[PDB]
Amino acid sequence: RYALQAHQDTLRGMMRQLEDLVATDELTGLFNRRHFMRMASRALEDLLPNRQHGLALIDLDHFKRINDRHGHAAGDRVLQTFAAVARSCLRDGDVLARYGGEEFVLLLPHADAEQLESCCERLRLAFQQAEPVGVTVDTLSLSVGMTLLYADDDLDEALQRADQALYRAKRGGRNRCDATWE
Amino acid sequence: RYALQAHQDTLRGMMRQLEDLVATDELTGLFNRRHFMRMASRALEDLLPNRQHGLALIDLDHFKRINDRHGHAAGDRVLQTFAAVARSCLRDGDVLARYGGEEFVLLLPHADAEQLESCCERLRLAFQQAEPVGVTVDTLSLSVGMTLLYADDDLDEALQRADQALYRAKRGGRNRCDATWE
Amino acid sequence: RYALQAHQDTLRGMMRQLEDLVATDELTGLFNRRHFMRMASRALEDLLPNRQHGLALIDLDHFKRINDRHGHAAGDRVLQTFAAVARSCLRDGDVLARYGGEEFVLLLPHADAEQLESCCERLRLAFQQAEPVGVTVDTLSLSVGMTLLYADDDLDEALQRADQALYRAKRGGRNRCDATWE
Amino acid sequence: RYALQAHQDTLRGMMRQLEDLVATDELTGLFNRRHFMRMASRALEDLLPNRQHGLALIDLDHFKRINDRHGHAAGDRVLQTFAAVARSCLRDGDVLARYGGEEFVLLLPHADAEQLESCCERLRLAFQQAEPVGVTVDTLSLSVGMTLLYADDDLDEALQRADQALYRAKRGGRNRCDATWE
Amino acid sequence: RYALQAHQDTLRGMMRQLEDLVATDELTGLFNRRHFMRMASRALEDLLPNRQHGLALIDLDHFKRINDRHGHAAGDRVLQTFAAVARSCLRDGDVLARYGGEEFVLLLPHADAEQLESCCERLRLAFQQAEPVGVTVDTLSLSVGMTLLYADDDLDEALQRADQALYRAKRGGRNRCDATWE
Amino acid sequence: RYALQAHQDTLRGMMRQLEDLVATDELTGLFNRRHFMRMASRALEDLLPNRQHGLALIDLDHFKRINDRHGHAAGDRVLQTFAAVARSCLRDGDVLARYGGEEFVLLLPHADAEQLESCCERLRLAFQQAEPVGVTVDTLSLSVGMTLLYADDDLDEALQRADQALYRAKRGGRNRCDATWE
Repeated sequence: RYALQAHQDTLRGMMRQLEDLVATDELTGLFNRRHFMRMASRALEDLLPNRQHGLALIDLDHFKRINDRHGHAAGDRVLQTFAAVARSCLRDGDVLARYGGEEFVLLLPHADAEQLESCCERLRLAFQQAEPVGVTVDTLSLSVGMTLLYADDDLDEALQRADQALYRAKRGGRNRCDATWE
Repeated sequence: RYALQAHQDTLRGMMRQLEDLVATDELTGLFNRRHFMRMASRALEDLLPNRQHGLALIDLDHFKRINDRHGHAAGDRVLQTFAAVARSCLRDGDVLARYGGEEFVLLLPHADAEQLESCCERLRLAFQQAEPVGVTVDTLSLSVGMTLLYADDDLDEALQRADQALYRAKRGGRNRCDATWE
Repeated sequence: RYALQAHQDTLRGMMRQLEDLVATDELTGLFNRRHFMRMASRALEDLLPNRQHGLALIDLDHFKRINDRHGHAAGDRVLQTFAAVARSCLRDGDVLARYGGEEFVLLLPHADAEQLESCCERLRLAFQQAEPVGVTVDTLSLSVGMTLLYADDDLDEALQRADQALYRAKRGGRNRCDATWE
Repeated sequence: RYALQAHQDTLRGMMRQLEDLVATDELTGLFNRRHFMRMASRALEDLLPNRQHGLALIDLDHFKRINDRHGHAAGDRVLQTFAAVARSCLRDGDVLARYGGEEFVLLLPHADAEQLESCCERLRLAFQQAEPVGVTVDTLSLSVGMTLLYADDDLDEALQRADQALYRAKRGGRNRCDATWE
Repeated sequence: RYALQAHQDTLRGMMRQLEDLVATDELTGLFNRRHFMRMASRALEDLLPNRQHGLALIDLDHFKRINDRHGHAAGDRVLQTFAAVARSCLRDGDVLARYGGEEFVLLLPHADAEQLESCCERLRLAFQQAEPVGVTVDTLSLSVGMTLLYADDDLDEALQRADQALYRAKRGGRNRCDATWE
Repeated sequence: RYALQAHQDTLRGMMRQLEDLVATDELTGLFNRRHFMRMASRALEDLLPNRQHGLALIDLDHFKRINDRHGHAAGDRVLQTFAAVARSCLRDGDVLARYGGEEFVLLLPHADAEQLESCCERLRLAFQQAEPVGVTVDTLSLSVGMTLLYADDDLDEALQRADQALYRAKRGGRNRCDATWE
C-alpha cells in the first residue's frame, strides 16, 4: 500500500516531466508560460555582473473586443498573426513566448535599454500595419511594458515592474511603449 | 505548424500510457475503474464459447448519510472497511475494483450464477457484521446487483444489466442482492 | 491472468509511442510515411472552410532498373540525390516525406493548384539535371501525380486521387506531371 | 543526420528495454525465454563455491500430435494445464519459465541432485493424472532432462547437457526422467 | 539556447524518477533506505490524531567482527538470514527496509508500544536461534532500538529517538531491545 | 528474486539511455564528447570505399594561463567565443563537438585533405581576430591537429593521429595547424 502510493507518486512525477517537454503552445507556435519561466531563470544566472537582458510584457489592445464582433476563430488568427509578425521582427536567439490568453513576453540576450526600447517600437508598429489574412479587422494595436534584467534579479519582481510599465501603457491610451527603470 | 503538434501529441500519448500504469485506487488499495474496464475487456475476449463469468455491482447503503453525520473522514474509513472485509471473503484470483464514489464491482472467473449468488451473500453478510476502527456506525450494509458475463456479450450492456439488478435491490429495501438473467 | 496482460499491453503501447518518435527515414533524412500520415491528418483538420492544401505523389522513374544495373548501393545514392535536390527547391515549411521504396510525397500549405504545378515542375526538372556522386547514371527522371487537399476531404481519398494522376503520368511516358481536380 | 541516427538509435534502445520489462508469456503466465536467460545468469553468479542449483528441460510428449486431432485451441489449453499443474507442484521461490513453443525450463535454488530428481517425478506424474478442462485428451505425458548448476558454470553449456539428458529421455520411450552428471 | 538548458534538466529530472523505481536492496530483497524514507512520510501523513505507528532500528551484533573471522561473503550471508528470519516473523503488511550496512528499520502500522516490543522480542530471539547456511557461524544476535511514530511527528526526529535507544541497547550489553517514549 | 535483480538492471539500462539523450555541452551549446563518439562511429560506417572524412582536434592556446590572469568565468567566456566564431565559419552540416576542457574536435563530411586544411586555417584565423565580450582579453589563438578518416579505419586510431598532429603544432609554436597523413 504505502509501497503502492510511493510507486504511483513516482509515475505521476514522470508525467510531470513529460508535461515539461510539452514546451510550446501549438496555436501560436511560441513557447508557453511555464517553459518561459524555466528558461528565464536559466538565463538570469548566466548573466555576468554589470550585464543586462531585455524583458517586456506585450498585451494586445482590446483583444476581447475582437472576439465578440468577429467570433473566436478570428481572434485566434489575430494571435497567430502576432506570432508571425513577431517572428519576423525578432533576431535569432531572442526569446518570445506566450504569456497568457491575451499576452506575450520577451527576452533579449545582452540587450541595452535603448535596444530594448527600439525592438518594442518595431514590433508594435509592425502590428499596426499587420494584415491577418482571412479576417477583416478594423484596428490592430498592442501596448508594451518594459524593464531590464540585471544580475541577482528576482524574476517575480522583474515581471512585476514590466507589468507596471505595461498597465501604465494601457492607461496611456494603448499602442504605448512604456518602461520601468529605463 | 504540424511536426510540433504531432510530436507533442505523442508526448501526451505517453502521459496517458503512464496513466494506465497508475492502476490502483490509493484510498482502498483496490484497482480503479479504468483498470477494471481494461481487465474485463480481456476477460470477455478470453471467454471460450458457451462459457461465462460472474459480474456484480456492489453499492454501499446510505453512504452519503455517513459522510454527513460522521464527516468525510469516516466515509473513507467505511470504504477501507469494506475493502478489508471483501479481501477476506474472496478467493485468490477474483477481480474486485472501485467503480464509483461508493460503488465497487466484482468479477468472478468461471463462476456459476449459483457461485456468484453465494459469493455475494457471504460478502453482504460479512459487511453487515464489520466495525470500522475509530468510527461508531449506526450500522453497515451494502446492496448488490448481479449478472453473468457471457461470451459475445457487450461489456457495457452486461454492466447495464447488473445496474438494473442493483436498482431493484436498492428498491427492495436494501441489504439484499438482486439478479438479471440469473 | 488479466492484470498481467493489461500491464504488458500498456508496455507495448509505450513501445509504439516511442515508435512515433522515430519520425524520420535515416537513408534520406526525410520524415517517414507514418509520420507524414500523422502530420497530414492535422493539416486536414486545421483547414479553414473553402481553403486548400497542395498534395503530390512523387515517383522515381525506372528506379528498380538502377538497382539491377548499378547495385542496391547506387539505388540508395539516387534517393539521397533526390532528397538533396528537393530540399533546394522547396520553400521553408513545406512537407516532404518518403512514402515507399521509391515514392515520396509532398504537401504544400495553402498552395494553389497553379502554385503546386509550378513547384512540381521545378522539382521535376531539378531532378533531371542532377548527378549523384560516385555513380554514373544513364539519366534521372521522376514522375508526379498531383491534387488538392480540401477541407472536409478524406485523406485516404485525396491520396487515392494523386495516385490516379501519378498512374497517368507514368502512362504518358514518364518525366511529366499529371493532376486530378486541377 | 548522424545526429538523427544517433538519436533514433537511442530510442530504439529504449524500446529494447521496454521489451525486457515484458517478461512473461501471457498464455501460460510463466516467464518467457529471454527473462529466464537473464534470471539464470543472475542466479549462477550468486552461488557460493561448492554450491549447486537444479536445472531441467521439460518437453511435452507428442504435443504436435495433440494439435492436429484436437485443433490448436486445445493444445494451448494443454499448455495452460501444464503451467497450472507445475505451479501447484512447485515450492515458493522456484523458477519456472516457458522455454519454447512446446518446452519449459526449471531452476531450483540450492537443490540437491536427489531433490532435483524428486521434483521432476512429482511434476511428470502430476501431468499424467492431469485433467485439462474442456478438452478430452487421450494421453498426457512429459519427459525431463536434468543436470545441475555449479559455480563458474557456463549457461549455454549447462543447457546443452540437460537437453542431452532430455533427448535421451525422449528416445527412452517418453514419460522419462533422465539426468546428466547426476 | 537557455531552452536547451531547460530541456536537459527535464531529462535529468527523469533519471532521478527512474532511480526512485529501484526500490529494493538487491542483496537482501528488502526495500532500500530511500524507498523506505518515502513510504514512511506517507504513513506519517495518513496517521489519524491520537493514533500511531511502530518504529524500530535493528542493528546486527558484532557484524564487523563476523566479516573479519569468516569473510565478506559470510557476513553477506548473515544479512540474508536476517531477512529470511524476519520475513517469517512479520505479520503481512509490516514494513521492513534495509537502512544501512548492517542496520534495518521496521515500521509497524497502527502498532502499540506493547505490540512493537513483542515483535522485536520475537524477532530478537528468532534471529538468535537462526542458522544461515554456508557459513557455519558460531552465534548470532542483534540489538533493537524502538519508539512510536505519532501524528505531528518529525520522521527524522522519530529516527533519532530510535537511534538513541539502539545505542543504549548496544551499551547495555547487546542482544536486547531498549526504547524511547516506549 | 533473481527476477528482481533482472528488473532493476533494466531500469538501470533505461537511465543510461536517458543519459545518451543529454547530447550537448551546456556551456558552449555544442555536442558533448560522448554524443560525438556515437555520431562518428556512424559516419565511419556510412563511408564508401576509397572515400573519407575530415577530422581535426582543436586546442585553444594558453587557456590555463587565461584562467589565472582573468579568472575562471573569463576563460569560460573565451570558450563561448570559440563556438560562436566556429559556427560562423562552418558550412552547414559540419560536426563540431566539445572534446575536453579546452579542446574541440571537428568532423568534416566527405572532405578533402585540402578542404580540411582550408577550414582549419579559416577557423584558426577567425578565432585570432575574435573579441569575446566582458572580458577584455589581450590575445587569442588555437592550434589544430588534423587527419583523414578513411573507411576500414579505427576511430580511436584516427583520433591518435589527430592528437599527435596537435602536439607537433603546440611544439612548433602554436597558432598553427599540423597534420598526419595530410
